[PDB]
Amino acid sequence: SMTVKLDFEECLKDSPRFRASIELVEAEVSELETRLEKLLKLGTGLLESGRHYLAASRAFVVGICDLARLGPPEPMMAECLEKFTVSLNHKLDSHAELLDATQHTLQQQIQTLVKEGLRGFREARRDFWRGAESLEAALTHNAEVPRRRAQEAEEAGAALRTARAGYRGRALDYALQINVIEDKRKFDIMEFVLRLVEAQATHFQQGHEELSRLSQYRKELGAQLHQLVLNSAREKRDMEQRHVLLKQKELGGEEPEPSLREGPGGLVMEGHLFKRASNAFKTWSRRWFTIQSNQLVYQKKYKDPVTVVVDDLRLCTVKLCPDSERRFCFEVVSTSKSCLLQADSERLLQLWVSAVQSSIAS
Amino acid sequence: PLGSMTVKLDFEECLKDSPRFRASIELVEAEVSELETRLEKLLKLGTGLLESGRHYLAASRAFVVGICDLARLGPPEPMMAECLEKFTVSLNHKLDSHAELLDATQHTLQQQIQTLVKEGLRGFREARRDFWRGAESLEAALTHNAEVPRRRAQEAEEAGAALRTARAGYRGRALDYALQINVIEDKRKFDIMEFVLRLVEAQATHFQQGHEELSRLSQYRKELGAQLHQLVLNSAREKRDMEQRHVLLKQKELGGEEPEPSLREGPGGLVMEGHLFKRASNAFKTWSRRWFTIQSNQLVYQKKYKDPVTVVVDDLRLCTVKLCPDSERRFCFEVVSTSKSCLLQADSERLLQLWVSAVQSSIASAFS
Repeated sequence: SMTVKLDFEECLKDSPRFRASIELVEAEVSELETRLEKLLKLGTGLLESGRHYLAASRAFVVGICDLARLGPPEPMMAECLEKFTVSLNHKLDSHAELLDATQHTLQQQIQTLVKEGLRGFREARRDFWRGAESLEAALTHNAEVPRRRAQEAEEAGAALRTARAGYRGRALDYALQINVIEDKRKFDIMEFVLRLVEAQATHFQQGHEELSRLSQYRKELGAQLHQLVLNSAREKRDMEQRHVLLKQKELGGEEPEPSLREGPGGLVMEGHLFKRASNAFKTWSRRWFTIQSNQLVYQKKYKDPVTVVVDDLRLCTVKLCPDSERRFCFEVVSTSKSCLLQADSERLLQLWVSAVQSSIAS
Repeated sequence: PLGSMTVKLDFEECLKDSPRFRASIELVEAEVSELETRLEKLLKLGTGLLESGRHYLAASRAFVVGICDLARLGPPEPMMAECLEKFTVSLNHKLDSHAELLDATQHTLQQQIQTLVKEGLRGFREARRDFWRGAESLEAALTHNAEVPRRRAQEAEEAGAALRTARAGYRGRALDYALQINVIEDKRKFDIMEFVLRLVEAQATHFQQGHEELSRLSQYRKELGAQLHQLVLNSAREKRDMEQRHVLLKQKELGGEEPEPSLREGPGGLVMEGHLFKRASNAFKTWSRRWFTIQSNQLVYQKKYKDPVTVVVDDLRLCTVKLCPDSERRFCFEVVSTSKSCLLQADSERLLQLWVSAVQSSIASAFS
């Protein structure tokens, strides 16, 4: 609305316009301080959330390596993490440098401006208003002194003289400080924004050149992956076809037939049998039995401690049970102990019994 | 090809329905379940990344809004406006490209990782259920078989045939399962690699978009950097000129003199202006200092720069001026017109004599 008029002419004149000019400058510096401090506040916001973001990204790339760590070592997957994961980390480190550079201009341009950069202004402002107060006292005093008996008048004029000389110096100093911060405001803001831009450019250039050096590896991997996905789909089709022929022609539902094998340490055979418990419930249950080293043992699951049902199989005999309720029953009879077993078929029965018959041979 | 979740699966052990076969199925299930866990942990890490990223972009946008805020202050300058215009758009651009980057990152999390853990594992989970349903049916067919009575040759017939179909089903389902275990072994490697490839592509777009825009800005940056270093030199040169001047003003000039009212400007001839004390004119008793102007055939005064001018002498042709070396205050003089009278007081002897002959000269002049 108004033009500031703060040249030595208007200063020495001490006009209402000079006064209004000082008030205007004081208004626009006060908003300068408020708007620099808020930008520092927003600068803290940007930096604190930037660092959190980069920490999360860092933790994300680690998650990726943890994921791929599963399964066997696969050279192609490992070369892929080796190149890309160092590459994703590099962008995060370069981003961190960007936030550092951002912090640095905030301190170097903006923060010093509201602090040390405005000190001369605040001082001269202070000394000027101090001078305006004492001049306004000297003018009225020199005015209200009657003549009718006066030498305090003589001393009022000399006092007015020193208040004018003083006020004039302070108005000039203050005007000079105002011109200086006018220029400093301009260059410090423009250099501030130019440094933010130059730090973006360093960041985008480092990133873009590292990604560009991978351009070749990236296309070759894409070509590879797409071909592998196709080979896999074909291989899955083959398997599924084989499985159909297997189930329609070759599998069937015959009970497995444990083979009598000559192990190291005697005849070995393993296979499922039903067995009767020795407690009073006499519950029949299915177990995995093993004939090995002249012992008959069973387990429920793999790596279970064996229960030894027969101590020494060369102290026993084997018989059918024509006097039990369920089919395919047989008994292994030791000295004091006895054990009841059952096979799933007549075939399985005979196979097991001559297997035990044989493991009785010494 | 190579085995790995398939390395342990043994078709002979499956046909024997052996405990080692059962164990090898349980180990694959532990591996897939750990695969699910790590996939799930990755999604959650992705959420943390995305939510953090968005909050960071938002804080950044507000930082850029703050920069403009700051720069709109003060007397406007086209160099500053050009500066703020090019750069705030360019900084905002980087945030948009970055927002695009977070979008893409989320898109590949969804299509590769989240789709793997939900739908990608569906075949595995269905074949697993069918395999264990097969196991249970076998198991019931075996006990049922084992329990059929001595001379029930008919029920023996039926239990046997139910067992046979239960066994073949069991083996069929183990194969379907084996199949799905291979499939999942392949998805695992291809989908994670494709995922990481796509994060990289998304980075390259972002970095290429940011880099290109900033290079187009490159001569302007180097030119602005030049102009800026220039302005800071000028400003040092001018500041030295002003200190030189002020040292001259303090030294060369005043003994402490009041400003002498100044003559200036051509609005209706020349103008004269300066401070005077004025008694307010009805026995009020108030010596009030105001800024008087002789202007356009009038003597006028103001308190403030803004203040509408209040007229003291409507027409200088119709007024008189007279010294008052007889009054109670030093350096007084009076201005009378048809309607107004005004007692006026200067600050010194010399100003008194400046303002009165000034008025007389204004009076004589305006008859021209």
